[PDB]
Amino acid sequence: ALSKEILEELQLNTKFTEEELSSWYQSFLKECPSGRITRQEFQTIYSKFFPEADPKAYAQHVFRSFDANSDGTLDFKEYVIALHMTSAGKTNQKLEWAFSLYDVDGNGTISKNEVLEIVTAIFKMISPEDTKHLPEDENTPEKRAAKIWGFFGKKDDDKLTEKEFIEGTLANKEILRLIQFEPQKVKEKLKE
Ligand SMILES: [Ca+2]
Ligand code: NA
Repeated sequence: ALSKEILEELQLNTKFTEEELSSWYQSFLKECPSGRITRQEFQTIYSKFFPEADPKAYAQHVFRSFDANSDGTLDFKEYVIALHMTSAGKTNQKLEWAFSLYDVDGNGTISKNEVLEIVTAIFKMISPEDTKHLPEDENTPEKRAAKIWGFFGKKDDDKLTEKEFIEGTLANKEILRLIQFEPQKVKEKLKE
């Protein structure tokens, strides 16, 4: 079963009860009997549930951000939190995690190329139809990433720190809009 400690972390990021999480876990074990889900299996979830998208890159990056020990798997806890990160809960409490998403190589700072990589992965989550609710100045990943880097006041070779990333995503709501990683929130912003 689930340790009381894991259950304690799964309510900072979910609102399911202990019994509910345990039932999901039992079902998880039938499909993933090692208690681990691989990157390809995780990607398959996203490919299935985002049919209008090309979600492979996005799902790979989300997976990476949660594979804390880099063993190529997520355990149940990490998988539950990952799904919730992409799909549930309020945005502002996710900003620290978002730093780990954007810091692709895990070296502790974000580079311009890393912003482009993640912006591109998220951009591919936008449907064909919604891709024309895109303003001209924001209609390619290159343009969106360029704007983000500009809002951070950065030169090409500069490194963006965690301190600055959190400040900017809290304070500048245009940075927030552009770095947004939940596909439904990206979609709703494009329409609204
Ligand atoms: Ca980095
Ligand atoms: Na892992």
